[PDB]
Amino acid sequence: RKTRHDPPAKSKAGRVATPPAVDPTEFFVLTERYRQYRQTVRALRLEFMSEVRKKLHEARAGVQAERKAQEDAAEHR
Amino acid sequence: SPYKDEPWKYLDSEEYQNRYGSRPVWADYRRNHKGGIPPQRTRKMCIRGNKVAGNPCPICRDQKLHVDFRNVKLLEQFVCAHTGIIFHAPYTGVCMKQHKKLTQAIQKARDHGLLRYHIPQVEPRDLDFSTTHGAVSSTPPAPTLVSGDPWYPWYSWKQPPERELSRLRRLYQGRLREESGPPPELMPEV
Amino acid sequence: RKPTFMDEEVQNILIKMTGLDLQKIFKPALQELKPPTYKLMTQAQLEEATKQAVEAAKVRLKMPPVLEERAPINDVLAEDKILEGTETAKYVFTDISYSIPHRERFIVVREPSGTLRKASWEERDRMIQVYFPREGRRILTPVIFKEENLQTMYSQDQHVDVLNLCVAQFEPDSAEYIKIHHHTYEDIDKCGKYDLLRSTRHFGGMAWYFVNKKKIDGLLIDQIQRDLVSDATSLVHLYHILHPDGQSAQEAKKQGAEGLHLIKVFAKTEAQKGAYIELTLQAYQEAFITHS
Amino acid sequence: MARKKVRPRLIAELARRVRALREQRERPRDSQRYALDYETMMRPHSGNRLPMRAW
Amino acid sequence: PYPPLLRAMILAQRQKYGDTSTEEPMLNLERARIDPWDYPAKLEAKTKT
Amino acid sequence: PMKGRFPIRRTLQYLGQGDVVFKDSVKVMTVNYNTHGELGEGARKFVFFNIPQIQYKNPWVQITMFKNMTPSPFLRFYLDSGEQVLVDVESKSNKEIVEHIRKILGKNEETLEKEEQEKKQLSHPAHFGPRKYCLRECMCEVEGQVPCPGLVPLPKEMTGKYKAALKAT
Amino acid sequence: LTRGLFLGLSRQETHQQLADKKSLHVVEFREECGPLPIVVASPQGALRKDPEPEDEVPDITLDWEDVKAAQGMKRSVWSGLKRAAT
Amino acid sequence: RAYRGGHLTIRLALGGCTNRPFYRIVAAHSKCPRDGRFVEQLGSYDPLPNSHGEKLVALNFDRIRHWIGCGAHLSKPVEKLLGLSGFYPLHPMMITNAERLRRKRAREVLLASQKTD
RNA sequence: ACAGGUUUGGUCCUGGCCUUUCUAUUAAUUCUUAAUAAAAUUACACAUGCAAGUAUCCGCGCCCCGGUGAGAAUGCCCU
RNA sequence: CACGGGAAACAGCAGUGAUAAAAAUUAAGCCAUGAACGAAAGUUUGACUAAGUUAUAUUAAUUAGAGUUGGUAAAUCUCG
Ligand SMILES: [Mg+2]
Ligand SMILES: [Mg+2]
Ligand SMILES: [Mg+2]
Ligand SMILES: [Mg+2]
Ligand SMILES: [Mg+2]
Ligand SMILES: [Mg+2]
Ligand SMILES: [Mg+2]
Ligand SMILES: [Mg+2]
Ligand SMILES: [Mg+2]
Ligand SMILES: [Mg+2]
Ligand SMILES: [Mg+2]
Ligand SMILES: [Mg+2]
Ligand SMILES: [Mg+2]
Ligand SMILES: [Mg+2]
Ligand SMILES: [Mg+2]
Ligand SMILES: [Mg+2]
Ligand SMILES: [Mg+2]
Ligand SMILES: [Mg+2]
Ligand SMILES: [Mg+2]
Ligand SMILES: [Zn+2]
Ligand SMILES: [Zn+2]
Repeated sequence: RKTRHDPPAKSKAGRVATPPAVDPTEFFVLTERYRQYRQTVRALRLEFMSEVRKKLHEARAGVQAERKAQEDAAEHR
Repeated sequence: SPYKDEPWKYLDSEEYQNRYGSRPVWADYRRNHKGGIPPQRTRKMCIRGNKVAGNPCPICRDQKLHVDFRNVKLLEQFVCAHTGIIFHAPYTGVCMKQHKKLTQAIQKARDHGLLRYHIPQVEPRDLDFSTTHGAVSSTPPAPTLVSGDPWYPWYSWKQPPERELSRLRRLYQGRLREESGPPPELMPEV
Repeated sequence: RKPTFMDEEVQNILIKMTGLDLQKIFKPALQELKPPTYKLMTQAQLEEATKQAVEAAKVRLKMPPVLEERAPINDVLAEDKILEGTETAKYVFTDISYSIPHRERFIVVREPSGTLRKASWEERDRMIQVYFPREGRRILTPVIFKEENLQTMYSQDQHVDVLNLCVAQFEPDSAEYIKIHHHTYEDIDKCGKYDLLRSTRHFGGMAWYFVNKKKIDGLLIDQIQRDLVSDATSLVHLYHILHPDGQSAQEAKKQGAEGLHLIKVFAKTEAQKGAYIELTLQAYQEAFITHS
Repeated sequence: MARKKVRPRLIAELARRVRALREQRERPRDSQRYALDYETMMRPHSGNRLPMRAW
Repeated sequence: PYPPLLRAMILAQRQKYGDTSTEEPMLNLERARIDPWDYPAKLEAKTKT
Repeated sequence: PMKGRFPIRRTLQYLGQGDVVFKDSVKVMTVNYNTHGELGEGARKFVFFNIPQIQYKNPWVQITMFKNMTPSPFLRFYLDSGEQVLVDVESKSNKEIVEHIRKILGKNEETLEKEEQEKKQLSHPAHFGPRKYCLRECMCEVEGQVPCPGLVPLPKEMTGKYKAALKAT
Repeated sequence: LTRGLFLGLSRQETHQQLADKKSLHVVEFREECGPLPIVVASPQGALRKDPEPEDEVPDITLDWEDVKAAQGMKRSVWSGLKRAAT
Repeated sequence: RAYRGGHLTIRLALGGCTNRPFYRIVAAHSKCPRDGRFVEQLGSYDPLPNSHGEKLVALNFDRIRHWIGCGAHLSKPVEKLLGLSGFYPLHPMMITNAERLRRKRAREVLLASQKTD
């Protein structure tokens, strides 16, 4: 690509981006569908964060982990 | 080749027995090369059209040897009886074209039970066979599934309010387009 | 309380029924071969090595479980009418994880019509092989399992190879597995070729199929002609176990027969070639006592 | 990483101080920074044109 | 409602442990509330707690 | 090899056949032994034979041998917690030393099996990539799928040049 | 080369003579036949019930050539070539 | 390599053969190349139909949900595939494309009917 | 290395060189079509074109991709 | 190193001089991936894709030329 120190092209120095055609009746329902989809994926993201929290807690200080931490100490002595 | 249909007839014939006998077709064949160690790659193809390139190959100097999956006696000579592996081209002496054809024919005859090969004892895939799990059994249907409703209420196309359409059209003036109502449910064909 | 193939009362009979043949179990196959190892032992060490070989032959003779036909999978999880023709082909999705058994994987297929259904058995088994390949299995259907090549291999008395290949390829509760195993079991009693499975790991399955199908005429005469009577009394005991309500089973209880007489009641009551069975038993009786 | 023959580079750290001083002393005031040419919609400071939806 | 495959995942998950309850599993939206794009954001430094 | 009293002990097979794996708390093994007397034949044979097998499977454990300072042969295991494990070896044999060490501080068979069962999980059968880490390179070579274009040429309907040519007209 | 080859081929030890000289059974363990105790020669005569001293560490005369061959360090291109048949 | 920033993204790496694409569903850094270093491989995606005629896609749902809970961003085609699998809700871009296709079929049949008379 | 040629009137031993095998570049001769992979002289200097845009302004990215092997014995693996 | 000093930078895609035994198009697009932006429809990307050129290499064939003939090492008749 391009770097910070290279000048822009002459044909694009005098160019600005043009927005495409807009359909209102499609755009409104499209945006409400975007919001309805994003809230669902946000809830699923929260669910996965919670399950990761449960798994990491059960891996660090779990009921099974404490059993091993005690039986190893007993067998050592 | 007079047979053209039954390759093993030549192997059972007498002109094979008096010429080769109980020995393989490649027993008397000796390959000529540049030193004491032959090249790892043999001749690619020795029969170009009608011309024969010098000393021909054991199965390939005689046109009555047809490489095929039916004649197991011919294919057995190129497969070791003890180890069960296919002899390579430097081992046998055939040109590489006939070598690939030999490998393909050996595999294709093996896949038909004519040529024997090793069958190891393989344990069953599953340690415990349980069909009661929900992976293979039916699941209780959803209330939206039993009703005929899509999974989520926003899946269907709902008509936007006229006030919101006007609000959009006011802000997006100059970029407006033709409106489109609810789409048809079923797609027609051509 | 129907008897099961994995029940002890059946398995203990089947092990003695198959018997132990070291020269057949530990046979030189067609694999890559290596120079042997030599060490010198005493008589006791030789006996210890032989019994270790017997214990290994037990694992070699570990029986494959024979199961009933599984129910076809027909269920729909969701239906999206919007995807009626957006895609031409169907999307198959596999759940891959090493910590889950292959019986609990979710194999879900989105049809081009827009529905989401559970993958059927033939697609599920193919996908498990695609994403978890094991040696001896083919993703596509092999040509060897056709009825022409199967007869061709049967003519070369390779039924042991047929059974091992079928066990390796197919799942014991599938449909083609049972179909091909019943085909080999019908060929074996059509031709009287029980020798191939005399001491392999597939003898119990064939015996348990015959006790289900009530086809014992050839098996009993084969076992008698092979001078095996402990392999006939146990067989008729299996018949009585799996058919408790029968004129053959109740007559044994009412009369109190010994192991030698357990065969006569079967061959008189429910046997189809009873004349041949009686003639074979008479021929064995008139010869064994006189010669020994 | 950490070697025995690591050269004590001083110009690289002097340039940090020089650019830090020049960042504050020559800080562009927001007036001329956000100044706008209303004919070409061209920012005199940064050199960017305004989006056409903001015309 | 949960998506189809994910919902079937829980219906198979609790069935293995033996939960005979056929209650329909829901997905919460209490903490899924989000601000629109027109909502401006703060320009102060974030304090790490 | 040929040089040495016992050439066999300098082979990878001999080093691999010795199954003595220390715990994560084991740090130092200091062996002290004598070079005279019939009592220490077992300790001398242990130093001669089993030290390489232990070292091969415990590369991070520091093992140090000492000769002719204490009249009694012994071992001293310095752990991570600071506890010093003193093992007296006066008439124990070469095999007895190894069995005692494995008994007092070592890893169980189930402990080793769980570690190796976890290790085999890293290489995943369904993954794709290089032959060093994965079993398949390109997904063409799978039997049921589309073959590789470098082996079986694709039909004209799937090539990109024909699709561009039809769109051009 | 010929003299040494013939001397070595003549100085071989038959399994039967090994069994005779050590009064123990000679048992062959094929890799393909699994753990099957294949017996090749029997020690005719007095069979000793005392077993041979099991050496935990064998004192054998190894060679760096075969050690390299076994450890897979033979990276020479002259070892794994394809040659003609017998 | 050292990066100034970036985010973990579960995306598709085109690792394949000419006129024969093949994607690896992998979790990799945003500033790394498409076929460059990655964190952990998840699944595979096969763009062409096979002999039986199904489009074969692999998902390692457990690791995918683990990484997404850990904070892995998602790409649009990955969202489409996950929605088609049933693990995630359908992406609205697919819905609007299906509606556009419906309108294209409607105009096609209209023009076909009008061109025949 | 399964080796072979080569010292001497001649033999044995020691000992070096070369040949036999595979791969990559350039040169010569010849040459028909496709598929795939790769395009490799230069950290010597560059005419010219393109390669960083997006957006209701703010802002975000702008050797990130990609290119190269000059220097560094640099470095591999590990907290 | 990069405040500063030489001094006006392709060790980006193509291409040009010198040099070297060493020789790809100064061509088309974001349809599909990855990246950037925007809430978004969506835009850009000489990355990438689809291509043009090259016996550098493997495969199929529509093609037959090169090397060698004292020993190592397969193979020579007659002329100067
Ligand atoms: Mg900007
Ligand atoms: Mg490519
Ligand atoms: Mg001399
Ligand atoms: Mg050239
Ligand atoms: Mg680079
Ligand atoms: Mg230097
Ligand atoms: Mg610099
Ligand atoms: Mg430069
Ligand atoms: Mg640059
Ligand atoms: Mg260039
Ligand atoms: Mg030039
Ligand atoms: Mg070149
Ligand atoms: Mg040129
Ligand atoms: Mg040129
Ligand atoms: Mg272009
Ligand atoms: Mg793109
Ligand atoms: Mg786009
Ligand atoms: Mg070439
Ligand atoms: Mg002359
Ligand atoms: Zn030929
Ligand atoms: Zn491929």
